[PDB]
Amino acid sequence: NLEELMRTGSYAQITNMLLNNQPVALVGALPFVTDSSVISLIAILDATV
Amino acid sequence: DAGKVVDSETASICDAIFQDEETEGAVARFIAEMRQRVQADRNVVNYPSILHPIDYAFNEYFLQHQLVEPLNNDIIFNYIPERIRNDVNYILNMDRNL
Amino acid sequence: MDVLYSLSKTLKDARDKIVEGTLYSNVSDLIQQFNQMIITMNGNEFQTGGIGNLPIRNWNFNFGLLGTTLLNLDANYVETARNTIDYFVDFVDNVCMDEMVRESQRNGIAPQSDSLRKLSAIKFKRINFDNSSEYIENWNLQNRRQRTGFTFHKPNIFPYSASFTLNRSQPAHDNLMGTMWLNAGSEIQVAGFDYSCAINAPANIQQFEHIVPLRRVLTTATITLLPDAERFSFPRVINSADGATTWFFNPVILRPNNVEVEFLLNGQIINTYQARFGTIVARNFDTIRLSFQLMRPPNMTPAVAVLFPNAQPFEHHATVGLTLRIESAVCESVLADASETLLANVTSVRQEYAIPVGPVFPPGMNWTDLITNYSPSREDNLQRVFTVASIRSMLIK
Amino acid sequence: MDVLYSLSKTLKDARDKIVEGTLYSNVSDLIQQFNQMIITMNGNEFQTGGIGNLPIRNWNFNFGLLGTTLLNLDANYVETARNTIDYFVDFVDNVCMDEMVRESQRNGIAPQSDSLRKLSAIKFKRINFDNSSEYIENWNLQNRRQRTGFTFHKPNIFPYSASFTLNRSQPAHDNLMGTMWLNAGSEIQVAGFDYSCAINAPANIQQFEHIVPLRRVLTTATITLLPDAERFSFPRVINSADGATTWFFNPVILRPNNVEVEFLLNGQIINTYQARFGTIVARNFDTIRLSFQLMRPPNMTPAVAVLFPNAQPFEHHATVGLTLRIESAVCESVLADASETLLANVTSVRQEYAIPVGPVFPPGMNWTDLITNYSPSREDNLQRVFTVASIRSMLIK
Amino acid sequence: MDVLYSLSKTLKDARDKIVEGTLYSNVSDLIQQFNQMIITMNGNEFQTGGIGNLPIRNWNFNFGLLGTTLLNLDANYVETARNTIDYFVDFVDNVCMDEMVRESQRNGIAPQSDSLRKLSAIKFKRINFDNSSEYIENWNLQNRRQRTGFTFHKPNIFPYSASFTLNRSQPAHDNLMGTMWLNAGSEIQVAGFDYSCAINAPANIQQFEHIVPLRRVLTTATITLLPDAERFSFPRVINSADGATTWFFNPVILRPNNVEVEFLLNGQIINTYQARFGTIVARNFDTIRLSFQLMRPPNMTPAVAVLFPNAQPFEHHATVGLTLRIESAVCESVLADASETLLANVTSVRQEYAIPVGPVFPPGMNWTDLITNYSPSREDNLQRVFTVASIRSMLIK
Amino acid sequence: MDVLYSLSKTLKDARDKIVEGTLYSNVSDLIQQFNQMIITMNGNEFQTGGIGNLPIRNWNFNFGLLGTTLLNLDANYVETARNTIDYFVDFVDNVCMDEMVRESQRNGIAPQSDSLRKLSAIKFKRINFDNSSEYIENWNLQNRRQRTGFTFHKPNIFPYSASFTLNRSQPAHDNLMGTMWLNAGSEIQVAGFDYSCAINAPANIQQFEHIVPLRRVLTTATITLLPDAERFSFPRVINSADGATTWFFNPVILRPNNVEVEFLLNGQIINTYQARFGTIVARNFDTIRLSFQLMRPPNMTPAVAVLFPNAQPFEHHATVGLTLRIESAVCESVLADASETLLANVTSVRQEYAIPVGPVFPPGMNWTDLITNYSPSREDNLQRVFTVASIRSMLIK
Repeated sequence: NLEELMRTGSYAQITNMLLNNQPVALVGALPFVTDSSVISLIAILDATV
Repeated sequence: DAGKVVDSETASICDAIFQDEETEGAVARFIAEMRQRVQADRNVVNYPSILHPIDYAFNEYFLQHQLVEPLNNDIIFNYIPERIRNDVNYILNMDRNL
Repeated sequence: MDVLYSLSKTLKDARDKIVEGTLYSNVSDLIQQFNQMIITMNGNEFQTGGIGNLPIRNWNFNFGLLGTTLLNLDANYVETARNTIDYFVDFVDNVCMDEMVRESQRNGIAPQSDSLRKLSAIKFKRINFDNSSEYIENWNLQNRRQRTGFTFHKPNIFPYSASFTLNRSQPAHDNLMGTMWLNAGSEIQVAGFDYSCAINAPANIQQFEHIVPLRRVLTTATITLLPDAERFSFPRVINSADGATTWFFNPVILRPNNVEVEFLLNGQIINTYQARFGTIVARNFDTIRLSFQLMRPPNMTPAVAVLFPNAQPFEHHATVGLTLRIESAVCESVLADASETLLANVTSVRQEYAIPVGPVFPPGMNWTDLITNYSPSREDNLQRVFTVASIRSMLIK
Repeated sequence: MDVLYSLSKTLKDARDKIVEGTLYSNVSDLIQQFNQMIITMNGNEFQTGGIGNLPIRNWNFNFGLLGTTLLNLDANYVETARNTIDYFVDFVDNVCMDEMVRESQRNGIAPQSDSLRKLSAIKFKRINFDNSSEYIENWNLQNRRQRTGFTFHKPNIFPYSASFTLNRSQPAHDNLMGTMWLNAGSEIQVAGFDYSCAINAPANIQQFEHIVPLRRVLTTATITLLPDAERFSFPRVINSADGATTWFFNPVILRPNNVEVEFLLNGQIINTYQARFGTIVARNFDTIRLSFQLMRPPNMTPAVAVLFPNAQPFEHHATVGLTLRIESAVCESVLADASETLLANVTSVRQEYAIPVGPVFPPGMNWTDLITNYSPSREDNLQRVFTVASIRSMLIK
Repeated sequence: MDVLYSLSKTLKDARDKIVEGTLYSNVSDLIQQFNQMIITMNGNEFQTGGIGNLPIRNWNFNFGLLGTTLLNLDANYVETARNTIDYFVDFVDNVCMDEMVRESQRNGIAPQSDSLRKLSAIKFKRINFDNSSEYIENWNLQNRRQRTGFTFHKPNIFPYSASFTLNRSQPAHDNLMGTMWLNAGSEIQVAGFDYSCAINAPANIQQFEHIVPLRRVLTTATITLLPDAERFSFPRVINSADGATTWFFNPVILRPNNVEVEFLLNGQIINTYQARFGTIVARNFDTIRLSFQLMRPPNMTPAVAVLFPNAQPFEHHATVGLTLRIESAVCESVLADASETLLANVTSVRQEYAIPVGPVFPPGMNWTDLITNYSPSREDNLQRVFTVASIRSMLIK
Repeated sequence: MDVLYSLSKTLKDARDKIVEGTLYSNVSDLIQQFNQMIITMNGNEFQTGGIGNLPIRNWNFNFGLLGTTLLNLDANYVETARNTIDYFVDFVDNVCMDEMVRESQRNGIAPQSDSLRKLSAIKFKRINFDNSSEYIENWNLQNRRQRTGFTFHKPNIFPYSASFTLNRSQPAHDNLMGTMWLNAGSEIQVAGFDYSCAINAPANIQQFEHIVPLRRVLTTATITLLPDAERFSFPRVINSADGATTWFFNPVILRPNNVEVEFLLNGQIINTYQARFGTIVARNFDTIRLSFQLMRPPNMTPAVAVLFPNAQPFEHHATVGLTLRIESAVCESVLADASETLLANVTSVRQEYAIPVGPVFPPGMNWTDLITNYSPSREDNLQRVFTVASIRSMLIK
């Protein structure tokens, strides 16, 4: 849960799970950007957000 | 948890520790977990504080030897010296509760 | 190998430390250790079993970190920790059972089961809490080739051996004279029997000599000495070495004379004790030698002269017995001891899943054959399996 | 329940760690625990004693906090610590003694005395420290229905019953064929005797059988098997079954052959060992059934023709025996051991004040009669008393 | 003394817990304590050896300080830590071996070697890590004039003596009635023998008594009692005190009736047991007194009717046997047992350098000669040497 | 476990209360629980079956939510609820019938079926409405280690063993003296008989003892007792114990004299009853000992004098009568009775789908054979099966 980590402030788990390349699944009320650009999908962009 | 702290400098220290990119997350979570718990049925409250042990000992000693004392109407009624109340030629009267 | 012991120790500490009511500062190091363990162990899948009747299970650690509280814990945090503790103890038990049932002639110091080898990489070395137990300390010190040992109480070291020797023999079997011994378990019982009562031997005294070797040396051992044989003093019908005919035995016990107990090292005299009985101490030895004399009594009352005449026929033979019992000792190599349930756990895990006799251990985990053919490779394998069993015996009581 | 163990642990740690000169960064958490316990334990009155000869005691707690500002413990700090520690030790000792002797046939896994009942409420739960010993952690594991374990060394599990049976008998007791066995402690010596040496029985082989039912369940037990009875070999004058006559015994020992030892669980064969004397190992069993054989030797020597005459008279009889001992075992219930002093502790504390007893515990904690009939309520009460004794042994020697 | 134990515990902690990969937060207290110990011990000179054949060695403490900066420990950290640890542990072991080889007939509670004498100064009292060990805790308790205690498994406390006393004697030694016993180790075997089976004694019943005192105060002892003693259940030929007389003893074990045990302390009755067997227990006793009756069976069979003639010519004598074994007990003084390696280690170290016999300890550390003349000063010296030996046992495994 | 019962209770209350024309303010809690359950279970996959003939079915929860805003439930809402209710009841019936027939030789109290294993996770524990039945309360209190109890009417605890015992016997059965008993179901019927009618006896009084043990303890028992045997008072001919011959029984009933019944626990007297013949109560017992004496009539009429001759040949044989019945009891372990529909349901759901005989339960679910060897593992398995049966017994009756 993103809000739990944010309020608690313990960032170690998500940082390790992002740096060491292990699959995860964040859950939280998050707005998203609609991408109607296939070229933007080809040049991988959903890996630096 | 939207807690409150004891001193402004304590708040400054908490902000400094909470925001330092070289610090781990366990201490930050402990900082975020601080919250005052109030128990008004026994007239006691708890607050968080950060001090050197000497300062904490001094603060505890100040806290646990306060000079207050519960007040009641009969206590003030007995606060007058006895050789005035016992006599009849003088009569005492109140006009407010406590 | 160290990672498994770290897991066992930290699991015991987490189970027996995190109880409702304790102050937060009492579990700070343990909480951080558990956090690091969860960080390191998540993601890396593992597989256990694959051999025998042990089921082939899978493991994929999917647990989050633990919380905290400033004043005192709450039971919800306790149960959240407890579920992860249950998963980890199940995993540790399964991997220990997998490690127990693999062995080979090649160097046994290296891990055998794939789970331990995958755990023993550099990538998971950060989770190494402490090495405070006995077997783990022995393992670590033996890794660096230093002085090593184990604490033994009533060590079950000597093999089962029931044999006898003869000095003079007759086909009629009525004039026997020799030594009979039984060294079973930690107890050594040696009896020297004569039928002629030394009426023909020079100086009227018969000498009996007995020798027993020891595979692995002992240090600072304590041995009690009793000048009797409370076991080899019954009438007996003992089978002869022929295999089809038996001879008769009838002992009478006299007080032994000139009892000499010897402790030698590679054929060098080290410790000698004359006419002493009780709890004695030997500095170091690897072989045991006993010498004593049977002396015909100088004066014979009728109840004695009835049994030991100058004539040929005898019916009440004479024998003097000696008792040797080892109480405690420290040995350089690991030996099956009686104060711990390590051997029982090892054989239970070996026999549950129907693993046939391997190329090293004798069938049925029988101790006598294994200890009769002790070898350094077998020593290393036994040390490894004992350490694994000790790690396993910490979580499932 | 765990609060008393926590008090014992914190008192012991304070007594063996609060010594002048130590660095303050080594006992900070322990001092915090001590201060919080003192804060939580102030102002509550307690009444202890009032049953039997045990004196009635009263306890009041009113003390200030310790010091936490020094960096090197000095004479004053340790002096005050010991001054309060003595009072706490007296409190723990008296509370444990008062709560120990009391017994009940209902809910023998709940607090029984006023002190424990008042000290197990919600408020006094913030003093639990750790569960580092074995008995208390076993208590905790059994409380929430987890697998139970206990390590014993030569424990008194078999009862005491010196009874014998005869298969072929005579009205004058001159020609007998039967079995004897002395079952005591953790030792089983069963002996079979045939006067006629199986001259009337088919195939010249006589079979003796015996069954020893254990009163509970064991696991991972090591057994030493000495193939010679140490007892049923001396001349005897033994009273018969009817108690009206006594008969003579002149045994002679012959080695047993085809020795079968079996360990059965839930009325089913689990482990089978044949003709292997020395060390044997079993994983889990509940009933020990032993079957051995005695065979008349085919050919004999001049010293043997006088032993077993086929004629009418009989004075020396073929006898065999097996020695079965347990050197270590692990059980799920609690039993009196030989390596610790639990049963001795409870017996001493009970006999010191002579508490009147009902139909709860056997008279005077007679272990043999206790093992005779074993009801689960007795088991729970005994486990609770043993745990309280273990807590007591931590502080007062 | 306690300073040495603190150093030993700190050295063990540094040797064990300092491993690659562990979090530095887990050993911050340990590293601070280690740095403090290095600071305190630096810049001093100590000497060892000089008496007997102990190699004289000289130590100078010039050492650095371990860093307190690395987030995660690395290899060079471990190598430097072990570089310091080897010298520290060598110094500790040599100090212990030098302390063990010197004794004082008076004031044994005080240091004797130069090293412990120097360490008694208040300056070196800055290292008091803990006192968790039981022996060191007992030493501290003894240092403040307070009650102590110990727990032992089968402690050899009985003096070693082998003698027999006759009540009725004849020069020809064919009509005797007396008591035979052997007090060896922790087991007592007492057998009363009569040659007439009470044919002339009043009421056909013979009364037997036997007394064995003790030199210390045992407490809370679990005692196993079994009938029909082992060692005295086969024929014997035993010499007498006359120096020229030898007699024969043919035992036939009758059945014992009305077994009476009496545990006495300071000439008073504390525990009394009658007609009970199996496993018993006494709270506090100082001496053991046994009483039993040898009863002639009024009803007999012919096989028995020939065994006991009604005339002086006797073919078989009669006796009964009793075994007493102390499984577990609690004592207040240091005692050598069968489940530890303290006295054995002390004797091994004494004989390793061949120290000449001192004025107090009997030559060769003969346990029986030590216990036959036990003295409180010898007790205090033994406690000191056992504590230092236990300190030694924490280093070399 | 408890989750399944909570779901069953929710479904049962939904069946009872969701009818057209009710008020919403009476079933609000039930509707809230139903909505929470349907939210939790939505989006999961299940597998059921595997053994015997139970089909392999896949279940998915995909039902929509239920509104709560209407003040009165109408037909549309009724059918909308009923469809999902029927689906859920079919699912729970399937999972229960899967779990009932599976058992394990070890750890039988734990779940074994796939569905029950899956429904024991952490999140699903957020659905637990009520535990109001007796069996669920018993299970919950047993899991929390407190006093358990199951009510019964006519508990079927006595094993079926119709055995007769003879003491004074002849090869032709001309004069007998012994006991014949029938202990079947919840009734005990015994009868002591003598062919001599105590005519050559010691003072015309012959005793008969009968001891009947119980595998499990009982509490709070009301006993119905009558002095007349209702089965052993008729002319019968039964085959003897030789296996190839038959003997005749000719009874004449007298009244039993000195009718003593003993209810003993753990070899201690608990209650005694003499000269009372029914509606007696004993509080706590485990073992029942019935004894009585048969007495010759002190005076007789001519008919009785002719019937009983002082000579050897007898026409009629005297016999006494006694019958005991247990009415109500409460036990600590689950049992079977004649007032519960659980055993029948278990046997039906077992034999309907042809389950092969398991490793613990003897084939056919025979109750006498099962109770003959009542074992703790059998106790746990029976408890699990009966609890699941009781849970099912409310979904569809």
